[PDB]
Amino acid sequence: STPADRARLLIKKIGPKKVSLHGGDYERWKSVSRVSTEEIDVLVKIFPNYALWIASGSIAPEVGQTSPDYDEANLNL
Amino acid sequence: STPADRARLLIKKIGPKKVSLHGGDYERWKSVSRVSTEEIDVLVKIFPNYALWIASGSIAPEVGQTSPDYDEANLNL
Repeated sequence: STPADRARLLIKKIGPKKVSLHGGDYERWKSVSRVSTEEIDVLVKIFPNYALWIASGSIAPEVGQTSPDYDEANLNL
Repeated sequence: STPADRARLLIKKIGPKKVSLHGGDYERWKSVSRVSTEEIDVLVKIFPNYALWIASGSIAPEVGQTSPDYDEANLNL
């Protein structure tokens, strides 16, 4: 996986409300769902806990850095 | 600062050798020094310890995530 793949996965999950609250352009967002640095900035704003995962594919819950799958998996635990 | 600003700072520091060893295109790299997702992938490959900082501006040395200034500041310590 690449930073673009992981960003795109998150982007597919977000709708216009969260995008616009964090300063992104939805019409670009909609078609991206290629990925730009702008989209990474907005994603980090929406999900500060996903910064490390977007960039590297790694997590570090020790410091609050997780993933969408980790957070879902960690709900009922 | 944005992810692009922090990537650009690193990009200015790297030359053709490290870029090409990690799969980037230097001619694009040279002019970037706007930033693309591709450049983030290569930067994370060159500096896996800078993934969190590029994406968010935060560090987490607890898990090996630092910054160029942190690493320099932590040399003689």
